[PDB]
Amino acid sequence: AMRQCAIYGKGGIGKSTTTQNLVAALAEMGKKVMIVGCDPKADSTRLILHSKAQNTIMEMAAEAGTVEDLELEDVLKAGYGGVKCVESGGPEPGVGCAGRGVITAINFLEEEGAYEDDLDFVFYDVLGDVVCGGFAMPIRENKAQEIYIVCSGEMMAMYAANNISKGIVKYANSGSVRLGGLICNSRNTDREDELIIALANKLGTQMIHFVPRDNVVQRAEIRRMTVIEYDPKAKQADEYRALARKVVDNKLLVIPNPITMDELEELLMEFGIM
Amino acid sequence: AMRQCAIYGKGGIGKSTTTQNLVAALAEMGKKVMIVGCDPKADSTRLILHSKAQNTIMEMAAEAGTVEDLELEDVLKAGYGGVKCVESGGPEPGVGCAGRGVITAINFLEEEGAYEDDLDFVFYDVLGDVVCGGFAMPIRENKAQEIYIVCSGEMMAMYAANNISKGIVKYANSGSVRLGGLICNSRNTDREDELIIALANKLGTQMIHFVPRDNVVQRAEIRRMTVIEYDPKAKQADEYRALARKVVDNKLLVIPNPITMDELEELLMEFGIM
Amino acid sequence: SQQVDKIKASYPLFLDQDYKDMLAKKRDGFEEKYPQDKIDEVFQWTTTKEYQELNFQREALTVNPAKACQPLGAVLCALGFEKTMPYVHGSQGCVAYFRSYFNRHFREPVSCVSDSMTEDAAVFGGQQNMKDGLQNCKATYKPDMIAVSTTCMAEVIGDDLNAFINNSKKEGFIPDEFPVPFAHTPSFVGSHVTGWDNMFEGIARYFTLKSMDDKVVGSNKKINIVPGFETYLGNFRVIKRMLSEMGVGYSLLSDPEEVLDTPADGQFRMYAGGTTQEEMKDAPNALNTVLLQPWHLEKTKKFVEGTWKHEVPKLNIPMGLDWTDEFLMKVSEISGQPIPASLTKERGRLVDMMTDSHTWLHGKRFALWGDPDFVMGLVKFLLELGCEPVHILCHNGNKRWKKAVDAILAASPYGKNATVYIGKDLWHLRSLVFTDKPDFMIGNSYGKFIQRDTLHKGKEFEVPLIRIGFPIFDRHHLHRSTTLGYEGAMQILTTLVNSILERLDEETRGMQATDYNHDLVR
Amino acid sequence: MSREEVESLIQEVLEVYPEKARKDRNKHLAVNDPAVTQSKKCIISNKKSQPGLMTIRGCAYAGSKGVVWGPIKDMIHISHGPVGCGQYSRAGRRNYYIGTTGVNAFVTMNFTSDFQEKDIVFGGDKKLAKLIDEVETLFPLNKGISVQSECPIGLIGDDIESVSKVKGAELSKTIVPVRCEGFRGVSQSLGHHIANDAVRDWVLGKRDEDTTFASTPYDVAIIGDYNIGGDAWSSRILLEEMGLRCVAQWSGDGSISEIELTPKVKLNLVHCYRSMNYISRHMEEKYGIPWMEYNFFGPTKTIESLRAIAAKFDESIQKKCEEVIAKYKPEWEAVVAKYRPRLEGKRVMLYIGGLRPRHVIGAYEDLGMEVVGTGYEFAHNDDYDRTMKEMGDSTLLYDDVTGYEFEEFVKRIKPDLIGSGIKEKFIFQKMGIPFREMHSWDYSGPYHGFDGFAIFARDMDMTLNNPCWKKLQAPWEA
Ligand SMILES: Nc1ncnc2c1ncn2[C@@H]1O[C@H](COP(=O)(O)OP(=O)(O)O)[C@@H](O)[C@H]1O
Ligand SMILES: Nc1ncnc2c1ncn2[C@@H]1O[C@H](COP(=O)(O)OP(=O)(O)O)[C@@H](O)[C@H]1O
Ligand code: CFM
Ligand code: CLF
Ligand code: SF4
Ligand code: ALF
Ligand code: ALF
Ligand SMILES: [Ca+2]
Ligand SMILES: [Mg+2]
Ligand SMILES: [Mg+2]
Repeated sequence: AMRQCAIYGKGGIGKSTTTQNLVAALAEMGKKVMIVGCDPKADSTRLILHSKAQNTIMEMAAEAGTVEDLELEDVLKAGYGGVKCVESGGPEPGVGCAGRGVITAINFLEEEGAYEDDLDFVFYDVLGDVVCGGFAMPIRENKAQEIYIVCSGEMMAMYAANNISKGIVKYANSGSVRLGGLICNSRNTDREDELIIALANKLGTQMIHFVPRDNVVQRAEIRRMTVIEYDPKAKQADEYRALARKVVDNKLLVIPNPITMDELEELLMEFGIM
Repeated sequence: AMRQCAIYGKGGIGKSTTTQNLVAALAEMGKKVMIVGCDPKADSTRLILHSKAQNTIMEMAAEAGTVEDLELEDVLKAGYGGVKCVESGGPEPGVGCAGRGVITAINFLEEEGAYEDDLDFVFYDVLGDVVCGGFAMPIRENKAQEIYIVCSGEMMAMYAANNISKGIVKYANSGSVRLGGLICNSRNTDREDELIIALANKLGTQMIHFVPRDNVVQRAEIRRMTVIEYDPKAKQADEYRALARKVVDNKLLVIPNPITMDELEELLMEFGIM
Repeated sequence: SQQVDKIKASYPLFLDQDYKDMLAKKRDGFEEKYPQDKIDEVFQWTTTKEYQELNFQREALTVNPAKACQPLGAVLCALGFEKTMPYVHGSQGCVAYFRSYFNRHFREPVSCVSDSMTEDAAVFGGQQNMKDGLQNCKATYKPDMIAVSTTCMAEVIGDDLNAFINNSKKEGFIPDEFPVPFAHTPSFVGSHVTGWDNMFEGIARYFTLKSMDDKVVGSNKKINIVPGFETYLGNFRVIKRMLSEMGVGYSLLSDPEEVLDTPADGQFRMYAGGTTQEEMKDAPNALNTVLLQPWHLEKTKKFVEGTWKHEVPKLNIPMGLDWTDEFLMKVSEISGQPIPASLTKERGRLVDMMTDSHTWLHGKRFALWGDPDFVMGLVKFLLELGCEPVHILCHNGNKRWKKAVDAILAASPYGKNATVYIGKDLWHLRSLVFTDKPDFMIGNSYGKFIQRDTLHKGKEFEVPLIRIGFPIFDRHHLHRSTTLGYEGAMQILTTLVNSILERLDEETRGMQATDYNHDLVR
Repeated sequence: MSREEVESLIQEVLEVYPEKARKDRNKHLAVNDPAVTQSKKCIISNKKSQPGLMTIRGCAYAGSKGVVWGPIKDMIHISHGPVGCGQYSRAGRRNYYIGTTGVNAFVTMNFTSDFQEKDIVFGGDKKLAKLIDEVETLFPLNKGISVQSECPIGLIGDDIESVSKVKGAELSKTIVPVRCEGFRGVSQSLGHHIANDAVRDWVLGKRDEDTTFASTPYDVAIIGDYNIGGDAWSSRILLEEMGLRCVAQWSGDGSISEIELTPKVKLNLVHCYRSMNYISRHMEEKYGIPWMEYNFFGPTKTIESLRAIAAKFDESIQKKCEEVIAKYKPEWEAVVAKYRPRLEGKRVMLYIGGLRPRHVIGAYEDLGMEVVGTGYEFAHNDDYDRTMKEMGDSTLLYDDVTGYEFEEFVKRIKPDLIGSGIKEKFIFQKMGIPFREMHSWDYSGPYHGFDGFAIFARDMDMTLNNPCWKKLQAPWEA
C-alpha cells in the first residue's frame, strides 16, 4: 500500500481543485489520504479544510525560530473524510524564494515521519510553473512514484504538458518516477478530447479521464468544499468518482516521450481544426 | 511618450494570449510596441512572430559564452505589425532558477538600451506564479509604470489577484509603479462581471475591460496568430480593439488596497451566488 | 631608506620619520577624518554598559562571527577517507576559500575540487557541470572516491545531487560502481560542524543503507569512533593510542590525520592513510559506535541507531578528568577490556599536575568561545581546575546545548557567575570583556583583535588571549596539539597556568616598582 | 629550453584530460614569443574554468569586496548573505591602513547579515534595512556603507538598490549596493568591473558641483594599489619626494573622501591595470583626466616609471625626479651587490592573479634571476599582450592553470624558485622547491619602490638559499 503521487500541469489548469475533489472521492471509498501543498499560496487544502489554512510549515517555522523547532501537530490538520492536509507555504508574490521553502517543507515532513504507515495515498499538489529544482522536490528519489499531468485542449496547456514531460525525464531516468497519464480538465475547446488523446499517445501515455467543465465546481468552491461534499448527487460528483477509480486501478506508468515544437504544431493542425 | 506596462495574474488566466491580441490591436492603431517575455517557456511572442521564438536571451548568452558577449540583434525580432519581440528564456521545468534567468535578461536589455527611444509601448509578459524577487524585476524602479492584472470570476483567480496585489504594494511604495486595473478574461462563471467589479472596488482600482470567452481565440492560436490578424471582422477582434483604447486612455493608476481572506470569502458569498 | 646590513620590513620601517610625516600629511590633507578627541570619545563609549545594551539588542547585524558555513565541514570530513577527493557542487569561489582557510590553519596542502557553476548554470541547472566535473576529476586526480557536497547557490536552486550523479553514471561519464557519496550542505543552515555531520551521514548511507541484510552487530568485535569536526592532529592520535593501549579493536571513521601531516621528503602526496572503503562497509558489524562530539553528530546518531542498530552511548566529549574517565569506563564495558595500569598511571599524573598548580589557577575568570562540544569540554575542565568561566559563548550553539551547559555549571560552585550565550558574536563578547573583565579569554586567533581593543583602554584592562580552538592563524604548529584525554588535559593545563605565570611576570618586571614580587620560584 | 621541448611538454601534460577538457585547456597554454603583438593567436583567456580540474580562481565577491571595496578604511562593508564568504575573507588580504579599528576604521572586521533559511525563503531586504539602522547606532563614525552581495542575493532577486536609495536618503549617508554575486562571470575579474561601476554610479560624482577643493598643477592619484604590506605607502613617498601631491590612493589606506576628490586631479597613475582600468577610462571620458600605467617593482622599473611620470609635468618636477633617483642609487646598488651574487642565474616560475605575473619580472632580473614561466588566474588578453614583451623567448605561459598542470610543469622545468599563492605553497615545499607567496608577500614588508626592493631581495635569498632545502632526503635513503 501507500502510493505517492504528484500533480503537475499548465498554470491555473485546475490541478488544486481536481486533486481535492479526486481526494474527497477517495476518502468516500474509505482510503486514507494526505495532501501536500507545494505552492507559495497555501490554497491546495481549502475545499478539504473548509478554510484557507494558516499554519503553513514555512510561516510556522519562521515563528518557532527554525524548522527544527517545529512539530507535525502544529501544521498537519485533518479535514473532510478524515483527509490529512499540510501546506508548504512561502513568501508573498515578488520576494523571497518559494522553491527553497518547498525543499525545506518536504524534508521536514520526511524527517518527522508524516508519511505515516497506514496512509493509502499522498498527493503532492505542485504549482503550475515549475521554474526550478525546488518544485521538482516531489519527484526526487523515494517520493512520488507516479505523476499525473492535468491539461486541456488549449494549445498553450498542451505545450506546458509536453514541456513538463521534458523536465520529468531527468528524474525518471535517475529514479523510479513514472508518468501515470494525462487528466483532461475540459475547457470547451473544439475536438478537445481528440487533442488530448493524440498528445497522450505521442508522449506514450494515456488520457486517464476527461473531467467536464461544470459550474457546480465553482458553486461548491464558493462554499469552501468539494463537489462530493457540496452535492453528492451532482453529475460532476460522479465524474470525480470515476477519476478516483481510474487512478486507483491505473497500472500504466511510463517515461515521457517528449515531442518537438514542430510535431506539436502539426498535431494541433491535424486534430485542432473543425 | 514611451509607456512600460507589466502583465500579471493567475496562472493560465490568459495573459500572454490577451497581451499579444491587445498588442496586435495597438500596432493596428499605428503604435510602436515591444513585448518582453518573462517566462521560462518562451511562449509570449508566438502569435506575433507566427512561431515559437528560439533565440531567447538566456539560451543565446549560454552559446555566446556570457551575457556580456550577447548582442541585441541576435535576440530581438520583429513580427506582425512590426511589433518587436524578446524572450528572457529559462530552464526546462524542474531544474535551474528561472527567476535568475529573468533578472539577467532584464538587466541585459537595460544595458543594451533595447528600450529604444521611439517605442510607444513596452509590455512585460510575466508568468502567473511570481514565486520570487526575480519575477518582480519588471516592476522595480524605472521599469514598468503601470500594472494590469488579468483575472476572472473564478474564486481561485480572484485570490491570486489579491495575492499579487499584496506583492505589488512593496514596489509601489518604494517606486512609482501603480496598478492600472483588472482585466476580466471571462471564463463563463456565474455573475462573473459583478465579482470582478466588486473585487476591483475593494482593491481601489477598476475593471478595465471584459474580454468574452470566444473559441475564435483558440482557432487563431492554432494557426499561430492573433484574432486581429486571423479574422479582423471577428466580434472578438473588436473586443481587443476596445481593450487597446481603454489601455491607451487609462488614467486611473493606484496603489493596491489588499483585502483579508475573510473579506474575500465574504465578497464571494455576496456577489457569487445565483 | 634602508641600510643593507639591517633591512626593515613594514613594522619597523614605517616608523621612520619621513614615513610618519608623509602619513600625517595624507591624513590631514585628504582623509577628512574625525578629530582624535571624537575618536577617543566614541572608543570609550564602545566600552560602557550603555553601549553593551544597544549591542545586545541587535537583530539583523552580525559583527565578527565565530562560525563558518556547512561545506567547510563537509570537506574536512571527506579528507578523512582514503584516496577521496572532496567535491563541492556549486561556485568555485567557495572552494578557493575552503582551501586557503584550511591551508592557513594546518599549513598543509588541501585538495578540494569544484564544478565551477557560473551564471548560465545557475539558470539552467548544474547537471552538465556534474557530468563533466566528475569525469574530469576522476581522470585527472585519480581518486578512489568523490565525496560530493554543496555551495549555497546549488542549494537555493535545489540542484538534485542524487539525480545528477545517477545520470552521470547512466551516461558513461564515470563507472557505475565508482563510489560517489553526497550530501546537501546549505550555507544558510547550521554551521561548518553541521556540514561535517551531513557529509558523514551521507558517506555512511552510501556504503551501508542498501546492504544491511548480511550485517550482525558485534560480529567484527570492534568499536567505531566518529571524531566529528576536529582540527587538532593530536586528538586523532590520542584516541587511537588509548584504545590500542587497552587492546581494544576500533575503527576510526573519517581519519584525516595522515593527509594533514604528510612528510616533506621531496614528494607531494595528494592522498595519505584515511578511513578505507572496506572499513565503512563493515562498520555495521561493530559492537557499538561512539560519537566523540555528540552535539554536532545528531543526524549521524539518528542514522547509526536506526539503520545499524547500535546502542550509541550517551557520552560527552572526552575532555577533562571526569569525561575522560567516563569515556574509558564505557569503552571498557562495551569491549570487555579492563582499563590498563598504563592509563591508570596517566590519569594519576594529570591529577598530580592539577594539585601542583591549583593555587595559581584558583579563581581565575575566563571568557571563552568555540564549537559546542569543544566549549563544553573546556568549561567542564575549567571547573574541575577551580577556575571561573564567566562568559561562555558559542555562536553556533542551540537551546538544548545551552540547557546542558547550564546544568554542568550549576553542578559546580565555580559556575556561579557564568553565563552561556548562543547566537552571539565576537563583538558581543568584546562588550562583555570590558563591562565584566575576565583575567584571560580562550579562543581562536580572532580574539587577538579583542585583546588589542582592551589594551587600548589601558594596560590594566588588557585581557590576554589564550590560543585554543579553530582556526589559529597567527601561531605556528599549534594544530599538532591535543585537547582530548588525559594527555590533552595535561596540555591545556600547562598552557593555562604558564599563561597566568607569564602575565604575572610581565606585571612585576618593573624595577623598583613592581619587581618586589618578581619571584624566581613560582 | 627550446620551444620545441616546451610544446612537447604541454602536449604530454594534456594527455590525461578527457577530450573536451583537453581541447579547451590546450588553448590556455603557450610558448611565449617576443614579437607577437597580439596574444589571441597564442593564448585565450578570461573564459570559464573547466569543471573539476581544481583551479585556483576565486569569485566576483572576492573581486568586489575582497580587493576593491574592503580596503576602504572609513566605510562599513557588509557581506550580504550567509555567514561564510565574509568569514573566510576576513583579514586574509594584507591591505594595510592607519586607523582606530572599530571606531573610525573597519577594514579588519567582518560585518554580515548572516542569512538563515527564512531570510532566503522570505527575502532579506527588510533585514537589510534593519541591519543598516543597527550599523548607524553602533558605529556612528562610519563614513559610508557598502553591501556586497553573496550568491543567494543574486538568485532570489532582493532589491538592494532600493534599500540603498531609501535608507541612504533617510540617514543622509552613502550606501553602495554591489551586485557581486559569486556565480557572476568566471573569476575575481568581473567583480573588479562590477566594483568600479558601483564606485562610478554611487560615489565618484558626489563633488561634481563642488569647487572648494584647492588643487595644484601637480595633483596625481594612485589607483590600483591596495597597499599590500604597505606597498602603496612606499610608492607614495617616492611620488611626493619628486614634488607630486597624492590626493588619493585607490583602496589601499584609501578613504571615501579621497575617492570623491579624485576627479580633481591632473593625472591618474594606475598600478593595477586589470582591476582599475574601468574607472580610469571613465574618468578620462567624463573629466578629461589622462591616465598612465606604471611599475614600481625593482629599481630599473621604478626609475623608468619616475622618469615617464615626471615627463608629464614641468622641468621642476623632472629635476626633483633626478634628485630622487640619485638619492636612492647607493641604496639599491648596495642591495644588488649583496644579493645578486647569491641569486644570479636562478630560475623562477610564477602564477598569480592579473598584474604581478608580469610586473615583478624586472625586479627578479634586477637580481640576475630569470623568469622561466609565468601565468595568470584571471587576466584578459590585453594583459597577455603586455606580457609577451616582458617574458623571454621560449618561456612557458599558462592561463587559469590547473593543479595537475602546474605540478607536472614544475616537475620537468625544475625551477629554483616558485612564486604563487597560499593554495600552492605547501605542495611545492613538500617537493623540496623553495616557494615564496607572491600575493601576501609571505607576511613580509613592502616590495614596491626602493625600500621594498631591499626586502624583496632579502626574502628571495632567505628562502632560496635556506639550508633546509638540503635535508629533504633522509641520509639512509639514496
Ligand atoms: N471541472 C471544472 N469545472 C469548472 N470549473 C473548474 C473545474 N476545475 C477547475 N475549475 C475552476 O478553475 C479555477 C482554478 O483552478 P485551480 O484548482 O486553482 O487549478 P491550478 O491548481 O492549476 O491553479 C477554480 O477556481 C475553479 O473555478
Ligand atoms: N478569451 C479567450 N477565449 C478563448 N480562449 C482563451 C481566451 N484567453 C485565453 N484563452 C486560452 O487559454 C490558454 C492560456 O492562455 P495564456 O495566454 O497562455 O495565459 P497565461 O499567459 O496566463 O498562461 C490559451 O491556450 C488560449 O487558447
Ligand atoms: S590575485 Fe593582482 S590583479 Fe588583483 S588580491 Fe593578485 S596579482 Fe588579486 S595587483 Fe592585486 S593586490 Fe592582489 S595578489 Fe591587481 S588587485 S585580484 Mo591576490
Ligand atoms: S562563490 Fe564567492 S565565496 Fe562562494 S558563496 Fe558565492 S560569493 Fe561566497 Fe559563501 S556562504 Fe559558504 S562560502 Fe560558498 S557556501 Fe555560500
Ligand atoms: S526560480 Fe526558484 S530557486 Fe530561483 S529564486 Fe525563484 S523560487 Fe528560488
Ligand atoms: F496558478 Al496554479 F497551480 F495555482 F498553476
Ligand atoms: F500558466 Al502562465 F503565464 F503560462 F501563468
Ligand atoms: Ca606543513
Ligand atoms: Mg494550484
Ligand atoms: Mg504566459
